Amino acid sequence: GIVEQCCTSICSLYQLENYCN
Amino acid sequence: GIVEQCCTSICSLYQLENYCN
Amino acid sequence: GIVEQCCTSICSLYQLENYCN
Amino acid sequence: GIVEQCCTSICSLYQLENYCN
Amino acid sequence: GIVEQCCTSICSLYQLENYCN
Amino acid sequence: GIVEQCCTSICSLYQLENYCN
Amino acid sequence: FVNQHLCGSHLVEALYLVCGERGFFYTPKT
Amino acid sequence: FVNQHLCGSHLVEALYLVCGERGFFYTPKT
Amino acid sequence: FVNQHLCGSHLVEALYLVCGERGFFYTPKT
Amino acid sequence: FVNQHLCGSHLVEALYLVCGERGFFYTPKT
Amino acid sequence: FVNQHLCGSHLVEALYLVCGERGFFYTPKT
Amino acid sequence: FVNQHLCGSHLVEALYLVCGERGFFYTPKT
Ligand SMILES: [Cl-]
Ligand SMILES: [Cl-]
Ligand SMILES: [Zn+2]
Ligand SMILES: [Zn+2]
Repeated sequence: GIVEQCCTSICSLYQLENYCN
Repeated sequence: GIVEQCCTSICSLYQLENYCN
Repeated sequence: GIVEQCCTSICSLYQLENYCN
Repeated sequence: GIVEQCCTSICSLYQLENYCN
Repeated sequence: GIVEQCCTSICSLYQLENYCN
Repeated sequence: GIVEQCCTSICSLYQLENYCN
Repeated sequence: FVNQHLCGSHLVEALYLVCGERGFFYTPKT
Repeated sequence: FVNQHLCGSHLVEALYLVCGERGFFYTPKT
Repeated sequence: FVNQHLCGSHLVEALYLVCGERGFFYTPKT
Repeated sequence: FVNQHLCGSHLVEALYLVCGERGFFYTPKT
Repeated sequence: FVNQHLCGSHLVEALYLVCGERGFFYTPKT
Repeated sequence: FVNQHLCGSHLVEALYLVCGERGFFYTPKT
């Protein structure tokens, strides 16, 4: 999930957009 | 400048990117 | 909605709780 | 204290209220 | 008080320092 | 740099001012 | 708890604290 | 609500959230 | 832009930043 | 240091940074 | 990404997220 | 005042606090 993607492993601002509605 | 623009109007992340080193 | 209510008036933590998954 | 209660070990928002005036 | 002063006018870090334990 | 000075090792608010323009 | 006046990112912070592990959805108007 | 680790500035931001107008004390020495 | 570790409230503040008006979901359980 | 314009949770953050281990008390009016 | 309305420390947070390891300079008027 | 570990966004929020109108540079590469 997002926490794995961003917190545990680095993510980009683009990958962050994956969680927008 | 960007500090004012972002406050009194709006600014994009792309405009913000300009301020990175 | 809650985002506006909390800004333009007030909202309780209990109202916020409604937005949890 | 609060740091032990919240930071070091998990606390609830109710337990946080313990530190209100 | 300081909470209002810092919001409705300005306050210095030195004034803030007064509120430390 | 600042990260070494502040993040990795403790710094004061005065030492922080080292990074003001 | 006290009532809250929360704009912008402060609302998101409040939702984060309130919801913890449940997470939350943030859905502004428009 | 939930139980979480609230540390540092996040701890005091949570206190602000919970206590608001009541105010609060943050006394890490105890 | 960059890739960084965004955790906790910082993660949701970043989501707020990126998504804004679209809104977002923060679902740490997945 | 510069003078500060600090509302809401920003004042708490500033108090947190200013006071460190001493902690602080936050006491709004009313 | 969405356009941003960012005042005070929120702009600094946004710059921090946007610039990562590059860092950034914050240069208000006056 | 105090000495503390200021990291990441908290570091730049502290710089914002201390420097304000002067502005600042955040240059983690050095
Ligand atoms: Cl604000
Ligand atoms: Cl943190
Ligand atoms: Zn704010
Ligand atoms: Zn943090």
